[PDB]
Formats: sequence, structure tokens, C-alpha cells
Amino acid sequence: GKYSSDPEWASIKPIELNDGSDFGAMPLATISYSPEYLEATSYLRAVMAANEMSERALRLTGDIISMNPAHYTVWIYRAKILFALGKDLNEEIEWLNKVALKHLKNYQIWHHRQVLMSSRAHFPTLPPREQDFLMEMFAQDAKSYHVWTYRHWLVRHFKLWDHPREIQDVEALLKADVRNNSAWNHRYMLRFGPRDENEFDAGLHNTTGPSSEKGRLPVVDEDLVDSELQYSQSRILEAPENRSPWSYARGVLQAAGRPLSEWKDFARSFVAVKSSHAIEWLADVYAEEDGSEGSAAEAVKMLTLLKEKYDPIRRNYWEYRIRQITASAAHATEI
Amino acid sequence: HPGIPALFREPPLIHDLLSTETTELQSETVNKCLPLLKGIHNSQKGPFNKYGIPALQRKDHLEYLYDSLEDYPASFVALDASRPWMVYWALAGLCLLGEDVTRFRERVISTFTAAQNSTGGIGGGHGQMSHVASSYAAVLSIAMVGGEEAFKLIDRKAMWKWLGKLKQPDGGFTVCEGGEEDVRGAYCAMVVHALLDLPLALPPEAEARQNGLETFTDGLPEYLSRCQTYEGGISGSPGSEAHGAYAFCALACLCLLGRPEVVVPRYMNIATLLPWLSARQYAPEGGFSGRTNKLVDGCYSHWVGNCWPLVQAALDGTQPLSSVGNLYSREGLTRYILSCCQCKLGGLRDKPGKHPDSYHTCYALTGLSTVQYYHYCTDSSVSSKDDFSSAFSWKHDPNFASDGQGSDIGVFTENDRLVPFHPIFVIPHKSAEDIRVWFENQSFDL
Ligand SMILES: Cn1cncc1[C@@](N)(c1ccc(Cl)cc1)c1ccc2c(c1)c(-c1cccc(Cl)c1)cc(=O)n2C
Ligand SMILES: CC(C)=CCC/C(C)=C/CC/C(C)=C/COP(=O)(O)OP(=O)(O)O
Ligand SMILES: [K+]
Ligand SMILES: [Zn+2]
Repeated sequence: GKYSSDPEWASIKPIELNDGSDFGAMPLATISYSPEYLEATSYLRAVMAANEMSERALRLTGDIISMNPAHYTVWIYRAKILFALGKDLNEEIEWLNKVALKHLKNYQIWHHRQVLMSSRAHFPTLPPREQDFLMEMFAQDAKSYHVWTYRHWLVRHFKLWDHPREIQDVEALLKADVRNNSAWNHRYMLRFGPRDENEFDAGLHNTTGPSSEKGRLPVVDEDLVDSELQYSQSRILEAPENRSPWSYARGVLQAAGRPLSEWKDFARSFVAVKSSHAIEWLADVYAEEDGSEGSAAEAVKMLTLLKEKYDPIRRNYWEYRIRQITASAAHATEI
Repeated sequence: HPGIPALFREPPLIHDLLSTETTELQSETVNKCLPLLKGIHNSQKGPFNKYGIPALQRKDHLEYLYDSLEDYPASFVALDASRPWMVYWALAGLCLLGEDVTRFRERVISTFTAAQNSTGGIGGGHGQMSHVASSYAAVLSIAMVGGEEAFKLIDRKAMWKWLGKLKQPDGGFTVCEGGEEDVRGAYCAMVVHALLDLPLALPPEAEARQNGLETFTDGLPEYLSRCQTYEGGISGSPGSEAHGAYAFCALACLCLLGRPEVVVPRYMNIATLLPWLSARQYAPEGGFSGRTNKLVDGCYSHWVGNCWPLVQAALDGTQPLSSVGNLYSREGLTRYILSCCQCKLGGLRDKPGKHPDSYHTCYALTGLSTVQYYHYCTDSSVSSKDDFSSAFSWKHDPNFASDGQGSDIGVFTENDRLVPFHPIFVIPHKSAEDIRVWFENQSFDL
């Protein structure tokens, strides 16, 4: 074995695997590990048991990670050693980048990145090529949930809401694929996400209020709202059946405390239907924001088009909405 | 086959001219699914029912699941930290298909004895630190096999102390000490807490107590509320993208805190949650996607599918011993699972073009089971206390196979009927009941 013959490791005795394959019945879902992985992990058990913080243990974690990057325990132990030994975290980041590029779908790598990057002593400000590395990941998988999650944390941590590369990178990704919902979600955070550092992080403003009012901004920048709505319309015109910009627009209007009827004419322009989202938009306008007579009937017409032609898999939801509108209109007629 | 509606035999009507990676992947997925939905692919086995849907290949899936509990070659090293999950997925699948898994008691005990840490909790295996997901998997596995000896395996007090270390000042839970904080962590932690009847109070020396918190549930529903997004769905952590997987974790966790019709409308905006959840389902595929503009996946038959009984209970209210009914397409989901997600050699898959695995086998079957039952909460609980009282009041009635057409029909056959699963605990109701009741009657260790 590698470790068992290395004088570097002579001072410590490995702890052999105990899977229960000797006591009682045979264990379930076993894996016939390679001799290399068996030996490395046996030495890992030994150093962790002794709480050893050393250069040799650090190298060991790197070796095990090279065999199995989904080993959650080894990453956490590695982070402990790095801080305990006062290792150069810039060098650790450069190494981590290479691991990330080899294992696109691994999320443990990205929690580890957050742990390191959160250290103000080592990273007082946003590293000059950090955003570039994120774009190198997004160029390979533009919707990577864990990389987007890390980028959200990065924005909050370094206060990058108005940093031009955040909005620039979002728009570059939306140029490449306007249907990238992850980019739209990040855009909402940049523009409308809560920033108060004295509060717990939240996806929406006003979580302390009634749930129906979740998202409402305390103070509204009206020019910014107009600009974001105009941007949304422009992207919609590129591909009207794309749900993401319609959902974003609903989010912006909710945050701004503006009614969906601000887009009534815009929605109608797609109706010969070029967008089912335009139909759903009109249904809500006629049902929830229009108090005139006949408006309820028109909402039901829109929902009928959806359930019969334009989105029939969601028939039971459309019908639920119809029943709600009918009851509401009946209550209105009653009083 | 005349029993297959046009809805499941053709691409959507509306088509944008602009082509991007998203539409290229979506188009390829639809094209792979179409011959299977139509029941004309040569990989498919019959018999086909009056709806044109192949039978659930019970024998093939049984053999697959039994084999998945045995030994794997060295190439499967990536699953080393997830071995408890592998035990759970297989036992769950076997239970669903109607097998008695009592005979696995001794082997389950042997597996998890080594993985339990003396400081508390269960990890992926010998020498791995405790993790809420491996503890969740181990507890559910123990629940399914049953028996006093399996129940006694867990060090309750140590588990309580360890779980206390995971409680964060913002109300959520990390998955392990030094690990990530996400709603998956909160859900797994609270299920373990509920099934073992752990004390509600945090350990007297828990770090979270320095942040004003006193119990495991303190600040928790507020944390979950801060995970809702502008889309209406729920993300893994605040500010992240809405995803079906985290929607289930969040909703199930809320329903562990009280009655669905009280807790869900209080902490979630149902007006935005409902259409987003509805929008998870595609035609012609019939299955659920996890997030906006991504692809259907058989495992979301559970993650998204089992959000529905929870949401519908929140709308209906507690049933004493009138419903909004099902707000999604049971026909569509059933078509996707049975027509598209069955592998000819056994096991179920994410989607056509993917190999089967025990994770996707477990959750596709779980989703198939949910469409076959009316799941509802009642005023009658098997718990002798009041904590998690609503969570142990869930009951079920069969939703029988249908005849003819309709918007809410059962297009599986009765030959395809699976055992009902608890919508929160994702094990049989009796299994969840037995383990909870047993621990309720045990004094907490000194
Ligand atoms: C995102 N996803 C959707 N379907 C399957 C996947 C997953 N990418 C995934 C990744 C992380 C997590 Cl917590 C849940 C699911 C996936 C993909 C294939 C999987 C596994 C998981 C896992 C797995 C491993 C550990 C945790 C869990 Cl919940 C699932 C097991 C397995 O054999 N395979 C083939
Ligand atoms: C209890 C339990 C562990 C809960 C969590 C289960 C759930 C499946 C976790 C993953 C969710 C999310 C990160 C998927 C993204 O990966 P992806 O991009 O590959 O998938 P996607 O395209 O469908 O979003
Ligand atoms: K996990
Ligand atoms: Zn899946």
C-alpha cells in the first residue's frame, strides 16, 4: 500500500473498515472498494480520530477527494485543516477551481468554496477573477443550481447588487438563452431582493407581513420598475411562449405594488394566440382587478381557452380558477 | 391505440421561432417520449389497458430492487457516502410493490450499527460524520422493517444532542456540522425528530440558544417563508431558484408544525405557489419538471406529486370523522411513469435515454402510488400528544381505476395498485405510526 509503506505515515496506525460484515447478518448495499480507497480512508479515520491538523492529513484529503469528491466528511475535515494551519487560501481556491472544472455536477465543492470565501481575513474584497470563473462554469452548464446558489451568496457577502458585472453576466446569459430561468431569478435578486444586512436573508421583501403581501417593497424606485418592465417586454417579444420573463414581470409588479392591468394591452396584443402566458395574464386581470360587469365572464372564457386548447394538461387548475371566479361573481351579484 | 388522447400524442400547439439550448433539449425530450406515450416502441411490454398504457412490470421491478440491496463493484465508490439512501430507496420500492420487508430486520440492524456515531446521529458509513439525510434514510428504513430490536438501535439522546448542533440562528438546519444549510436539511431533521419523538426543546447547551432560540421549531416556519420566491415556488435557500424538490421539503416540514390549512396559508403565498406548482406538469410528456424551463423527470412524480396532497389539504381543511379535488393531471403523470419511465430489464428511470437507478425507481413508484389514493388529514391522530399531532392524523382512501374520459381519472389498472405512502414521511402509514407510538411510550434516556 501507498500509505502503509510511507515513512511519512509510520507514526500513525490506520483504522480498518468495520461494515458489520463479521458481526451478525450481512450488511446491505455494500461496495467492493479498491485497495487504494480502502487504505486512504482507513488512514483518514485515524487522523480524524486523533483530530490531527497537519500537512500530511491535508494531502490525504486531497487524495481521497481525487478518488471520491462526493465524500462530504473529507471536505469538512479539509476545511478544518486549512484554517488550523493558516494555509494560503488563494492557492486553495486555485486548486479548487481545477476540481470544480473536472466535476461539474458536484455540489460539495461549492459549499467548500463558500466556507473559504467567507473568510474576511483572507478575502476582504471580491477577488479580481472570481466572477470570470463563475462564467467559465456557466459556459458549460448555464443552469447549474449550485453555482447559481454560490453566486447569490457571493452577491450578498460582497454587496454586489449594483456591481455592473452581475447584471452584465445575467444579460450575457439571457442573450445566449432567453429561456434561462436561473438568470432571470438572479436578476430578480439583483434588482428587487432584500439587502438589509440586519435581517436574515430572504427571497422576497415583507415576509413579516401577510403572506398575500409577500414581496412588497417598503420603498419603490419607480424609474427602475419601469425600466425592468420594459426590459421584460423586449425579451418577451423575442419568444412570447417563454414563461420566465412573464413570471419575472408578475414579480416586479407585485414588488412595486402595481396591478397586472398595467400590461392589459400588451397581453392582448398576443391574442390567433402567440402566447398562453398572455391568456393567463388576461384571465387574472379580468378576474381580480376588473370590477366591471362582464369581466368575470371574460376571465372564464380565457381559462376555457387554456383548458381546451392552449394548456390542457393543467385543466384541473384552470377549472379551479373558474369555480373561484364563479363563486366570487355570485357573491358580488348577491350583494 | 384509440384510448390515447391527442394531448399525449403531439407536441404543444404554440411554438416560438427562436431556437435556444432550452428548446433544443425540450424538443429532444418530447421526441424521445412520443413513441413511448403512443405505446409503439419495441422496448415496451404489455398488456396495454383500455387507455393504451402498459402494465406496471411488477416482477421486473421487484427483481431489480432486490438486486440493488446486494454488492456493488468499485466503480460505485461515488455512492459511499449515500449507502443509507440506497437501503431506503430499495426497501421503499419493495414496500410499495407489496413485499413484506420484515425479513430484512437483521441486515438493516447490521448496516446501520456501524454507521451510527457515538456522539449521535448516523452517517454514510463507518468513519463518516453524522448527516441528516443518512439519519433520515436510516430512520425510515428502520421504520419499514419494524421490530423492537431495530428501534432500540438508535441512541435517542445522542441523536437529540447532535441535531441540536445543527440548528442555525436563522431558524434552519445545516445537514451536518460544517455542512450546507438548505431546506432539505430542515425537512430531514424534523422527520427524524418527529418519528423518534425527540424533545421539542433544544439541548440546554445548544449554540443556537445564544441566538434567542429555545426549541427545534423556533424560527423554522419563518425561515421556510423566506425561501419562497417571486415565482411562487420554494428554493433550497433564500434567494435561490424555486424548485419542486425544495417545495416538497418546505411544505412537508410546515405540515409537521401544525394543520396544513393553518400553517401553509400563514407562511406561504398560496396564490403564487398554486399556479407555479400547476405549471410543473408538461404535455405531451405528462410528467413534472423541477423548475421553470427545464425537463420532466420521473423522480418529481414524488417531489412535485406529493406537494399536491399537502396543498390540497391546506385548501380543504381537516376532515372530520367537500374537496377541491386534484388540481393536476393524474392521467398525465400515470402515462409518463408507466409509458416512459419503465426500463425493459427492470427498474425505473429519470426519462427515456437514461439508465434506471434505485433512486428514480423509488420515487417514480412513490408518485404512482400517490395518484391511486385520496390522502387527507383528519381530527383523529395516532399520537398521544399534540406535537406533530396533525402529521399523524393523515389517512387514506383508494382512488379507484376509472372508465371512460374525464379531467381527473385513474388510467392505471387495479393490477397496478401500490401500497399507500404517508405524504410527509414517505413510508407506509402503519410504519410511521408504529415507530412514533413506540418511542412515545419510551422514557427519554438519561
Ligand atoms: C437533481 N436530480 C434530479 N434527479 C436525480 C438528481 C441527482 N442529481 C440529485 C442530486 C442531488 C441530490 Cl440531493 C438529489 C438528486 C441524482 C442524480 C442520479 C442519482 C442521484 C442523484 C443519487 C443520489 C445521491 C445521493 C442523494 C440523493 Cl437524494 C440521490 C443516486 C443515484 O444513484 N443517482 C443515479
Ligand atoms: C430529502 C431530499 C434529499 C431532498 C432533495 C432532493 C432533490 C432532488 C435535490 C436536488 C434539487 C436541485 C438542486 C436539482 C438540480 O439539479 P439538476 O439541474 O440536475 O436537476 P433539474 O434540471 O431537474 O433542476
Ligand atoms: K443527501
Ligand atoms: Zn430525477
